[PDB]
This record gives sequence, structure tokens and C-alpha cells, in this order.
Amino acid sequence: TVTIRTRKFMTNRLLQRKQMVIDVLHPGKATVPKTEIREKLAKMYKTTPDVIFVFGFRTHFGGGKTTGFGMIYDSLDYAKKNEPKHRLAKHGLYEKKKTSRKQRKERKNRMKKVRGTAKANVG
Amino acid sequence: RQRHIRVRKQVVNIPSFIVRLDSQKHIDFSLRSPYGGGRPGRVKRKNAKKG
Amino acid sequence: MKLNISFPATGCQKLIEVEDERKLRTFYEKRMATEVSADPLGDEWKGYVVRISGGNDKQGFPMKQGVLTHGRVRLLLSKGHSCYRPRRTGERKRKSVRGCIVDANLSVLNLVIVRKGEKDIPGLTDNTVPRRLGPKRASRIRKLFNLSKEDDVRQYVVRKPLSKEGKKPRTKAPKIQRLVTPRVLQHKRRRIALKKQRTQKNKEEASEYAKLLAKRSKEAKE
Amino acid sequence: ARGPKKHLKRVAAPKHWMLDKLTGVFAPRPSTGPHKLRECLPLIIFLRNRLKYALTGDEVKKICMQRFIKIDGKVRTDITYPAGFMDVISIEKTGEHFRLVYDTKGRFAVHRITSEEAKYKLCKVRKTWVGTKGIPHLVTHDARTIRYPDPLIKVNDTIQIDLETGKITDFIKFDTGNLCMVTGGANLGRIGVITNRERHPGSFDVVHVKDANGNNFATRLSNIFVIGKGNKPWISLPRGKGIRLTIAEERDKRLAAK
RNA sequence: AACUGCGAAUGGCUCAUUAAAUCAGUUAUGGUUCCUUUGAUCACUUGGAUAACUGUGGUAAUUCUAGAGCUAAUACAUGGCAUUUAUCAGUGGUGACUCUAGAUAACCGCCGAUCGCACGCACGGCGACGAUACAUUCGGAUGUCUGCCCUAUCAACUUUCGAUGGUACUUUCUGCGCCUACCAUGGUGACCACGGGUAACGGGGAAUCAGGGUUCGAUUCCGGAGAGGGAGCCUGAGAAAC
Repeated sequence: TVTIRTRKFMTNRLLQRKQMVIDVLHPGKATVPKTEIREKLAKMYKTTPDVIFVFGFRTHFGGGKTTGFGMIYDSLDYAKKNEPKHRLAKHGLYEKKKTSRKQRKERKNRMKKVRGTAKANVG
Repeated sequence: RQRHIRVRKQVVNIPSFIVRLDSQKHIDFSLRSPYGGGRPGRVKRKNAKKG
Repeated sequence: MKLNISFPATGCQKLIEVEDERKLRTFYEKRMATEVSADPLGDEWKGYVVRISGGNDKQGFPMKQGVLTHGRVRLLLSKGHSCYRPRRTGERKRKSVRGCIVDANLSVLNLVIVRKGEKDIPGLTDNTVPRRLGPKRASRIRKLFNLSKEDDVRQYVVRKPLSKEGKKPRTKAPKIQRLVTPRVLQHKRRRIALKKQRTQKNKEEASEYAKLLAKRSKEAKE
Repeated sequence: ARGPKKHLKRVAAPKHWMLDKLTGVFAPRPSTGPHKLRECLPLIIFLRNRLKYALTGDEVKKICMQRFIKIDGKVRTDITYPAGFMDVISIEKTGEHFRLVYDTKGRFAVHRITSEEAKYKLCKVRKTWVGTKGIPHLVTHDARTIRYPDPLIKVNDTIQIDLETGKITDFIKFDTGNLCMVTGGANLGRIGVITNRERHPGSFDVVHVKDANGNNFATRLSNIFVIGKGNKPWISLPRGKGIRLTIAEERDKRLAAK
């Protein structure tokens, strides 16, 4: 049923990664989730699903096939450095601070009024 | 338009799909159509569970 | 009129309100340059001499030194001028400033004690406050003490007692800047090394080019 | 209009960069450097668009900041470095060495070279002046000032320098019979033997180049970069050296390889 | 937090102005200015001020600030070339120098008091920052050639108080009536000057089209212009900046 191809593998020793375009064949399934693709990609490359980052799965019309992109790092430490913070947030690794960007500009423009150590008391 | 016709393992839904020579011998029913090798439609499945 | 008096010797200052205008009649003609005696201010100030260092008018505008008037004027204040802070490099905003001449229409008049009199004010002269910051430059320490060029400024550091309630006590010392460290001697030594590498490469590039023209001119000579 | 411009639109970008439309509004504006804006290939495009080593501009900066890339031997951390013609892009981490040389289509193709190569590079002299104390100087096409050059080197010859020391190793004089790669549009990337030079006083000197297959074509003197003495190039040439197959011949070679 | 450094002169928006102007093609700076990038070139470890901070304040009010007490620097300051003429000769040049260099007579800034890492043998490696008489890049500025709609119910126009040219300055980043002084009386025009209109930013372009055309282009790209209307400036490599 569900298979994986990786038709455009690349070593890419510059970022300690493994670039490839993942093709998933799912005739009856519905756009196989990342958790099933990562664990199926870990046994394909003899690695752990904790260092596999897949994204960009776009299912073709009619169904049965979808194509994406995958990243396999040498270690989890090299992943936390080279992988964007938003894909680490898709895992239990990175936690983005709820800062409410609209409110960040408010505190900044208020600190632009007072001068000195009193800026810390503003916000 | 009802997603039954496919062209060489691609469900084509456009009637104005201009078929070329190498794609003419590969026109067949989709692998999920009740006419092809697929589960029958909702009408057949609903009329079956009644009786 | 309120009086903001400060004592530079003891580092103390206090604000007092002088309701009796007879005591301020001496100041009503002195500019922001003279040191006058504070005898009319009361029996506590006997022998004191105060210097008019500035003040604010009834609208809050500060006194600007050199205007030579007693009314407010508007001057194009650039960087470096008092009573103005540029928000952008090269900004000149015309602001209203109070003249240097001291009159009765002032909110507060700043005074600086230039000579201690006979008695002493409890809140102005009795109490004292340290400097709160010792010298940081290596030469400032040598001038503070009697240290010569042979003494170690690392031993004669301030090392102020920094201890609050709820934490472990410790001592904090400032980083001695402009100090002759073994590192700064390496930079000076390496700067000289590069000056000799260029001198070495100039005489080589000029010799090899002279040797090239020498052997080449011998060919075209015949 | 009040000063220098610091942006570059994708529609106004050089065409040989081969940038698409729907990716973004701005194109990577190459920082100031040895090569001109219209005649260079910024490091972000070469790593991402060509080598596919990175997918975004942020991933390009993660590579350049690790000091893995050396242009002409020296490490460059700016992702918008010009890195124009004849420049050597050495990547010690992956053991790959490149040299930017145009193809028949007039674009910087991925030209991988050997470890024995990537130690030298060819440079075209553009200006010769005598400095102070009677010291002759030199100006290559990549802003490399060279002191004490060979007196036979003139304002149009091609020198060979060493990337480790920056000293002139050899030089090729500009004369009829030497190779050259045109670098001035409509012939950008074509390699042939110089056959004739038309000298126009006060104007641009037009030279005539002849390919190996016999194709003749003219260009300007400022677009000629001497490659080798005679017909032997001193550099490694990419596939399809300078022939520039016609649209009819490229179709035949396209369908024959099917 | 603050000092210092840098950016804020890009972007974004609008089409008011503007009809040989802008703009487009061509091209010249041998008449020029350019932060940055790139390659060349290169001890008495000194002096006293200041912010943050501490503290006293004023005003109804401002991203207003005053006074006093401190303390740092890649802040501030100290500790042969270049610059300006004159003469002579002819290293590398260009189609063409009053070019680039050289030699004289002089005239009168620059030549590192900085920072990190690695630590080895009074000497030492790798960098950061910083100097520019240079080159280089981003490019400015002003010229060369040619090209614009309607209008004669606009036929002569410019020239006091520059119009055209000459001479010597002044000034500018430079060439130039740019300006000044003294002379010359020119310069433009039915091949349409000058004046007026434009519901005129120019161009790449769009629509419509057998050919030929007609019309459109405020509008995502390039160039210019402006930031309510004018005008004058600061800072800086760069602005007549909003």
C-alpha cells in the first residue's frame, strides 16, 4: 500500500542533512500523515524518526500519490541548529513564545518615550 | 466529469482533454470507479443495505 | 521661591522654600555666574557663599547661561548647547529658554555651596555620602594614591563591599582599563612585526623586479 | 534618488541568473565587490538555485557563516558576494571545487574542477599605471591590484595568478591566434581563436573570432577574455565549449539523446 | 540602561509640476564626486570631560529638561609622502594630455596610545577594527547625437537686471554667463522660433488591427518628480530629506 521513493536524494554534507523528494503512494488512504511517513522513512534509511523532518506534501489530483520533501540529519544536535524553528515546533523540540506581534510594537513605541532604566518598568 | 475516466494512471476530469497518440491507448476506467475495479457507488451501497 | 542648594564637598543637596522675599533681594540682580553670600537667607547661613548655577522659571523653562536678559527668548539650540537634547544627529530645534539674570519670577533657583560658613545644616552639611564609584582607568588609580610607575594598580583597587539581604556576599571590582597587560604588549609587538614584514617584502619585490630588468636589458643590448 | 540603491527587483535582475517570478518580489542584490552587478553570480543563487545545497536564503547563510566556502581561496561569509567570471568556489567540506565560466547560452554553469586546479585563475588586465617611486601596477578584471608585473604585460593581455599568493605565474599576450571567451552578450560563452582585430580610434575595437567548427562572429574588445595560447585553453572548459549549436542542431541533439 | 559606531538618503506612495524639459537609444567626463565591498599601501600606554547610575528639582502640559555627586572609550584630545605653485628632462601609456612616473626650488593633514582568540618559543601565530596619494564595485552629477501632442484668432523673439560670444576671475565635486568685471553685437525663426493649451510624468508597453494605421499608457519594471504651498538649512560618503 503506502510506499516511499525518494527520487532526488542528496548527501549535502554542508548542513549535515539528507535532501530528497518523497513520493508516497496511497490508493485508498488520505494524504498519509508525517508521523507515518517519518517512521516509515526511518526504517528505509536505518535511522530514528527523531531526526527526520518532512514537509510540503501536495497530493495530486485523483488521489493515490503525493509528493513532498524530507530531511534526515546526522544527529539531533545538528538538526536543532540547521532546521527552521517552525519545523522543530511541529515536534516537541521548539516552543515558540506567544508574544502577539501586534503587542510587541506597542511596548516598543512606549519605551521610545521614557529614557534610562525606566524602560524595563514600561513592559 | 464524475471521475471515472483516467489517462495512464491519472484521473482526468476535463472533457476538453486533447488526447495525443501516446496517451490514446491508455484511456481506461479509474481504479476506484464502480465501473472499473472499485467499490460501487453510494447508490448501490445504500440500496444494498436496505434489503 | 524654592531654593535648590547643593554641597559639592559633602555631596549633599536639599530643596527649601523661601517665603520671605526680603531674603531673595540680593539675588534679584545677579546673573548665573556670581558667588554671593547667603547671609540674608537666615542665621543658619552665616559665612556661606552660594553660586547661582541655574534655575527654572514659573513655566518650567530653565535658565540658559549667556543670554544676558531676564525674560524668556527662543534660540536655535544645536548639539552641545544646554537645555536641549538632540533626538537625531544634526537636529536643531528652536526652544524657549529663560535668561541668566535672576529675578523674582522664578520657581526654583539652584545654588552651589562654594564655602562652608560657621554653623552647619543637618540635611545639607552634617550627613555625608561616598563617591559611589572609584577610579577605573589605570592612571586614575596612580593619581588617586601615591603610586609610581613601579606599583601594581591591581592591588590598589576599590573592591567595594557589595552585599544585599537574601544572597551570598561578594566583592565587585571594575575592569582596569588602559592597563599595561601582557596582551596589549603582544599587539604592540605584532604591529611592529607587520611593519617589518612589509619592509621585507618591499625590498624583495623591488630586487626581483630589478633582477628581471637586469637580465632582460642584457638581451636587448646586443 | 537621494543616494545608492540597496534593493533589486526580480524582474530587473540579470537574466542569466534564471530567477522565477512567483517566489518573491526582490532578487538578491549582489554586494559591492570585484565584479559588476550585471556580470556576477551572488553566492546565494549559486548555492541554492544551482547546487540545491540550500532551499531558502536563511539556509544559505547557515552555510556561509560556518566558513565552508572560499572564493579565490579566501573565505567569504557574505551571501551576496559578487563571485563573477573565473572565480574559484572551493568547498573543502564536500571536497568540491568550482570555477564560474559561461556556457553557450551565456550563463554561469556548474563547472566542477579538480584539486590540482582551483589553485590558479585567469585574469584579464584592464588598466596599467605607474605608482609612486616608479612602481608599475596592474588592474585585473576582478579588482586585484598587482605590483611589479612583467613589462610585456599590457592593457589587454591575460595573466595567470596563484590563489595562495596572488602573484602572476604566467601571462598570455593578446594577438591573432589565441583562444578567447566572449563575455559581452549575443556571444557570451563562445570560445574561439582570434583571427582579426579592427582598430577604431576613439571608438570600440571590434575583433573577429572563429570557432573550432568554423563559425565566425564579431564582438567588442572589452568582451574578449584570452583563455589559452594558440588553441589550447589553460582552463577546463564545460561541455559544449563555445560551439553554440543552432536551434535546429540543438533539437536534433535533444531528440537523439532520447 | 547608556556612551560610541552604523542605518534611517533604500523601500513604500502619488502623478501635482514639467512639451527639447523629463524620458529613450547612442555616447563623454582626457571636465568630475563616491560611505561600503574588493585588491593593493601602512613608549611617560598620555591628558580631562561626559552618559547610564546616585541624588535634589521646576512646568497644566511634550520622546521638555535644569543643578549637584560620580565613573569608561575604536567618543574627545595629546604624543618620506600628501597638500600649493614654479622650473627642467622625456618609466609606462592613449586616436589625442597640460597623462602617469622622475629630478629641482620651496610651500605645509597622514606615518595605529584600539580589540578578541590560540597559547608557544626578549621574540612569537590567526583574526577584528582602523589610514587612503591608489585601484575596484554600487553608482551620482552634467554634457554629445537624434526623437513629443494641440495651437498662427501666437510672426518675429531674446538682449535694463546675461540674451550670444571673447578675456580674466569668483564659485562648484568639476567642464560651462554658473557668477562677476571689461569688451564684442550678437543668438533664434515659416525646416514654425517665441507665446499659449494639455482632463500631458516619459519610456518599456496596452487595446484594436489584411496591409497601412487609430487610440491608450495614473497603474506593480526602468527613469524623473513631490511629500499641504513655497523657501532656507543641519547631519552625513550621499538630502535642499520632511
